Amino acid sequence: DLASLAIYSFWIFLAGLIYYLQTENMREGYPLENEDGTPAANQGPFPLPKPKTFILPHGRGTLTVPGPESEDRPIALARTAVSEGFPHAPTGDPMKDGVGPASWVARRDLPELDGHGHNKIKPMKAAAGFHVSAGKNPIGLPVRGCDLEIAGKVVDIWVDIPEQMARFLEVELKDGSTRLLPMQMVKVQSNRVHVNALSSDLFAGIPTIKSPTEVTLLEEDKICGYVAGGLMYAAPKRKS
Amino acid sequence: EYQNIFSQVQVRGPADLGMTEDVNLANRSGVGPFSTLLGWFGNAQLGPIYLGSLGVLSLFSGLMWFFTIGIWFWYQAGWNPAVFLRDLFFFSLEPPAPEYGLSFAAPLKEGGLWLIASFFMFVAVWSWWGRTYLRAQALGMGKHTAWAFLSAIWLWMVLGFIRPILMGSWSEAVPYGIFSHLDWTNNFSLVHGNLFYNPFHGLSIAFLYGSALLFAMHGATILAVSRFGGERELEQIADRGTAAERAALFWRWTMGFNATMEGIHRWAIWMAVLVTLTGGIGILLSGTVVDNWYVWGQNHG
Amino acid sequence: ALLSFERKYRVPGGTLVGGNLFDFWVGPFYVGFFGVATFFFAALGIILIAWSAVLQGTWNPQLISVYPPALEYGLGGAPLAKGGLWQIITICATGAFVSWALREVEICRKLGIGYHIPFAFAFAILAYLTLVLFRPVMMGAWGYAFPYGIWTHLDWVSNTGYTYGNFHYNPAHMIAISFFFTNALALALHGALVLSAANPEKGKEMRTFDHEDTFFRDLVGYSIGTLGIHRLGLLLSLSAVFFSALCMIITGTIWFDQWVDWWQWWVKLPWWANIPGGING
Ligand code: BCL
Ligand code: BCL
Ligand code: BCL
Ligand code: BCL
Ligand SMILES: CC[C@H]1c2cc3[nH]c4c(c3C)C(=O)[C@H](C(=O)OC)c4c3nc(cc4[nH]c(cc(n2)[C@@H]1C)c(C(C)=O)c4C)[C@@H](C)[C@@H]3CCC(=O)OC/C=C(\C)CCC[C@H](C)CCC[C@H](C)CCCC(C)C
Ligand SMILES: CC[C@H]1c2cc3[nH]c4c(c3C)C(=O)[C@H](C(=O)OC)c4c3nc(cc4[nH]c(cc(n2)[C@@H]1C)c(C(C)=O)c4C)[C@@H](C)[C@@H]3CCC(=O)OC/C=C(\C)CCC[C@H](C)CCC[C@H](C)CCCC(C)C
Ligand SMILES: COC(C)(C)C/C=C/C(C)=C/C=C/C(C)=C/C=C/C(C)=C\C=C\C=C(C)\C=C\C=C(/C)CC/C=C(\C)CCC=C(C)C
Ligand SMILES: CCCCCCCCCCCC[N+](C)(C)[O-]
Ligand SMILES: CCCCCCCCCCCC[N+](C)(C)[O-]
Ligand SMILES: CCCCCCCCCCCC[N+](C)(C)[O-]
Ligand SMILES: CCCCCCCCCCCC[N+](C)(C)[O-]
Ligand SMILES: [Fe+3]
Repeated sequence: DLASLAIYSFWIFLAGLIYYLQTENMREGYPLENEDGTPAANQGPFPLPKPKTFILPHGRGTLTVPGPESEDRPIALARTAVSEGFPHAPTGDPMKDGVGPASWVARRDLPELDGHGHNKIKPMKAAAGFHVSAGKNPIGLPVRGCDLEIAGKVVDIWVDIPEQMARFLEVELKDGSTRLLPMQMVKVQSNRVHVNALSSDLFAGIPTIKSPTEVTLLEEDKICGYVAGGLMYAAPKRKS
Repeated sequence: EYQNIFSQVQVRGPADLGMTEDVNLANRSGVGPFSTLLGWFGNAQLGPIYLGSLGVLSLFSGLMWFFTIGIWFWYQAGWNPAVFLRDLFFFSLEPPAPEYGLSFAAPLKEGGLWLIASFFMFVAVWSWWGRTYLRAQALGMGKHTAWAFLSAIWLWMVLGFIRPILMGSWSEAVPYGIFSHLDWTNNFSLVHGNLFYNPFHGLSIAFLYGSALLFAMHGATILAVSRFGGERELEQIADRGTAAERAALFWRWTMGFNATMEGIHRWAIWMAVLVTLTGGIGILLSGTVVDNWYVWGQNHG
Repeated sequence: ALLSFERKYRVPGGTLVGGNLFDFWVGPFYVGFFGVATFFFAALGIILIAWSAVLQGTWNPQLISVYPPALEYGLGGAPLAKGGLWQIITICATGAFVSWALREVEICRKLGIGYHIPFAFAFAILAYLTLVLFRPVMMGAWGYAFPYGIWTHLDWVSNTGYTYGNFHYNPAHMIAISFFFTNALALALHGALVLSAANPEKGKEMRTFDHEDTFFRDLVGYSIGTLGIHRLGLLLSLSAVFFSALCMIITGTIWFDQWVDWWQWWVKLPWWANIPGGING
């Protein structure tokens, strides 16, 4: 009857919806590769979708996906085995080389803009009208590493202007040079900012930004990558 | 480490007046107060709400539907506020009896107030829907929010309007009351041979369970990659970063496949939309085409 | 067998148990120690369910059903065909899920991401463990747990419900339902918002976060932002399953009467308990 026609129709609808959904989710990372970068023989039953093009907002151009995929960078890794499916060892220092938990991607070397075309993320000193409104103010606080040594001190908060939100703390090293630490990787305490991911001696190694009043999407990725990677790689120097 | 459920440090600056685009700035309000309370979790700004012509129609109708039920609850309470507060969940505005069919000629103390309140709800919802569409056209955005909302409208539309009409009676509709609309729901299942046997009801459940499953997955995933600025999803679509890669790879390594940053939101909007879509079909077929889902299930047909 | 960007991530390390013994992939799947654990518990459990299918005399999945021991057995063991198979399968299931969560933690460490996912999954595991384990033990028999079958588990839901009248009236159950409905509402909106910004009217430029913020302010007068909606989703969901577990742990244990009659505490509050008029006077 009408009911079992509906339910039968629905199951066919749902299969085509699953198909559409899965192919939609193949616009990045595909086609699949062998560990050496050549196209894998078995792609699975789903085809790559017809490409689509995003018109990016601020004269920044076009993105078409799926498109030609490449890491626009060297990968310092080597096979540990003669067959597929095993770990690939770092050939140098994985923090510096940017592999493993320390990975970054070659994102565009421009900063993210807001809807009005202005830098999304600014230092708060250069940010008109922005102040700490609640919680402990971190600015001026010393910064500790996972080895319980002081690495530096906070000299500003970089804020997301549209989201009105702290994204980085800017930290001054014994150099007098500064680095960015991501907010999501620091514990703002009563008397200090604590950083579990990194030990004091790795703060110098944090990638630096090339202008001091903006971060680029490429630089955000190299910084967040570096400091996350310390959870694994700075675990010798971690005490508590 | 820090988990990122509440912000450690709040930060305020100048009230944000929003993107202009094609919006009639004349109809926007002024930025309201900043809530420090709200800003530990989300934004602090209770800033501007756009109140156009449709917004006022919707808000007037809504309060009218809301007050129509309310005066009736007082008439039942004997105008005594102590009884009103004692029996609040027990009061009920019920539809017209089967006698009056699909007619509007019927006394107020016998379903007339029900028709009135329902008319007001009908215009409150559809105007708000048009508002959801128009609000998006002004900003030049796609109409996704308006389509997803149409799906919720569907179940609602079926329960109170479409299905009462195909049965030829307003008595088949849901009454206005906390405990009574619950009773109606239990009663409905009982009168149709146990709704657990309705194959659309069970699909609706799969999608509802799956909505909690998906958002648990997605939300937890964005929090896990927020240390690489994963929440900035829109830019991560235009220019994939390491946040989107370790998010995809977590799931590929766990269950053998993965989404994209855009793709996960198509999964999301559909999983939810199908809740009330299949649900509305399951209710519409009950009492029009299938009298008893136990019986139907024995010989599907 | 690799995503174009995947190789740089497939490094050694992060395992919780067994060093580099199980540190490898099979196709897309990470293995690890708990990968092996999950396979064991999953293989065993599936074998026992097949062996429970022969004791019943069906290879029909719509009919197959593994029942708990009857109430007579209490919190003790049972003969295989009479409830011991359920009891063992239950131990196997618990082993499969806990192993799956801990395998998610090893994947987390290798990728250097947070632990929010294994954490969220443990609420699901907790709801299961409430039904098959915690509520049974507090009540005094495995027989109160639900059976493993596609429709027979729905039977249990229905009978367990109506043991207490219309189960709508369980107040923790009311709260649980609200979060479920609210979560699906939030998932619809979040999905719709991002997609409407990424996929604008034809020919227009890809919209921005500010357009998302503006849209929601225009509409409802407030907007929660990018971090907040993902915090909201995780929380509506985790809360729904929390109150679900809660509504069942109190049922048959501290409350065993009709749930509709619980609500008499409100109506017989002495200051209005006697006044005439209304529904309850
Ligand atoms: C879905 C199929 C059935 C049905 C079955 C149920 C069941 C079963 C339950 C409800 C519940 C609710 N139903 Mg109902 N309900 C239906 C159709 C409706 C419609 C409608 C179609 O227009 C409306 C307006 C409601 C409205 C309501 C609310 C009073 C309540 C929670 C809503 C919610 O969380 O949404 C999310 C939307 C929001 C805007 C967010 C709301 C979040 C907060 C503020 C609400 C807290 C409620 C809390 C549990 C306390 C309840 C006590 C009273 C509020 C005094 N129902 C049909 C007839 N409904 C639950 C209830 O608690 O009833 C007493 C409940 O257990
Ligand atoms: C949760 C509270 C109640 C309950 C109430 C209901 C009600 C009410 C309904 C279901 C429904 C379903 N229940 Mg139940 N169910 C319970 C506990 C469980 C558990 C468990 C705790 O381990 C499992 C495995 C299931 C599984 C299932 C599915 C067969 C079905 C749809 C699930 C879904 O879409 O969720 C979302 C999850 C996903 C989309 C992820 C994919 C999950 C897949 C689909 C599960 C299939 C596994 C199944 C075939 C068993 C395989 C075991 C071995 C591997 C062979 N329920 C308890 C007793 N369940 C609906 C149904 O259609 O019944 C026939 C229905 O109407
Ligand atoms: C004794 C009860 C019966 C039963 C009878 C029913 C009935 C009857 C119905 C359901 C329905 C549903 N049931 Mg059932 N159900 C039972 C047992 C279960 C169990 C379980 C045992 O575990 C589960 C998991 C469910 C789960 C579900 C849902 C999947 C489904 C509702 C989807 C929804 O989100 O509506 C919530 C959403 C809406 C109603 C959308 C409406 C929104 C509108 C547009 C606007 C509202 C707001 C308004 C303007 C007012 C403003 C107020 C604001 C606060 C300002 N049922 C048993 C067998 N069930 C529904 C269904 O779809 O069946 C197929 C349905 O009608
Ligand atoms: C006639 C039926 C009764 C009733 C009796 C009950 C009873 C009794 C129960 C509920 C429960 C629930 N009810 Mg009720 N309920 C009724 C009507 C309703 C209505 C309605 C009428 O609209 C609604 C919306 C609900 C809604 C709900 C939810 C709050 C809750 C189920 C969610 C849950 O617990 O997830 C929790 C999720 C899980 C346990 C799943 C765990 C998954 C595990 C960890 C992993 C599975 C892996 C799998 C095996 C592997 C698959 C592998 C393959 C590769 C896929 N009920 C009426 C009044 N209700 C249940 C509850 O609250 O607690 C459980 C419950 O037991
Ligand atoms: C797929 C279906 C799911 C879903 C999705 C969904 N719902 C939606 C949408 C979507 C995608 C919208 O875009 C739309 C929305 O606007 O979201 C914010 C909406 C919406 N879903 C809502 C509710 C809702 N949806 C529900 C369910 C569901 N919606 C499912 C989970 C339910 C359930 C569970 O039953 C409810 C309760 C509304 C919040 C909103 C539509 C609002 C509306 O149309 O009403 C018009 C206005 C009134 C009735 C207001 C009067 C009544 C009030 C009680 C008075 C207070 C208002 C005000 C504060 C007065 C101020 C006056 C003066 C004092 C200033
Ligand atoms: C906060 C809880 C919410 C949620 C979240 C959630 N679930 C999760 C996760 C998260 C965060 C994951 O990381 C994990 C995942 O991997 O998702 C893809 C998962 C997961 N949630 C799942 C299911 C699931 N979640 C459910 C519910 C919920 N999960 C809530 C909505 C339900 C419901 C609503 O019923 C189901 C069916 C799986 C897809 C997955 C876990 C997969 C897994 O544990 O693998 C190990 C086990 C096996 C391969 C099979 C073992 C078989 C057993 C040994 C025998 C069978 C025993 C069983 C009792 C049979 C009963 C069947 C009958 C009842 C029909
Ligand atoms: C404190 O006192 C004051 C003054 C503030 C007032 C108090 C008010 C109170 C206490 C109000 C309480 C209201 C409640 C609790 C309402 C509860 C509703 C519930 C629980 C569920 C709602 C379900 C209703 C649905 C499914 C209605 C669907 C309606 C339609 C699909 C449209 C109906 C249309 C009709 C009959 C025809 C209209 C005419 C045409 C053709 C356009
Ligand atoms: C294979 C028979 C036809 C099945 C139809 C299923 C369609 C599912 C939706 C896919 C199209 C999606 N959409 C609407 C975004 O274009
Ligand atoms: C609810 C489950 C839906 C399942 C949809 C299909 C999942 C398998 C997709 C495999 C595509 C990927 N791969 C690994 C071949 O690249
Ligand atoms: C709808 C019933 C349950 C469906 C379960 C589907 C399991 C999907 C897992 C397939 C993963 C596949 N792959 C491509 C990695 O081999
Ligand atoms: C939590 C949701 C709250 C929604 C209501 C608050 C947002 C709108 C505030 C408008 C206040 C306007 N003003 C100052 C012109 O009166
Ligand atoms: Fe998202």
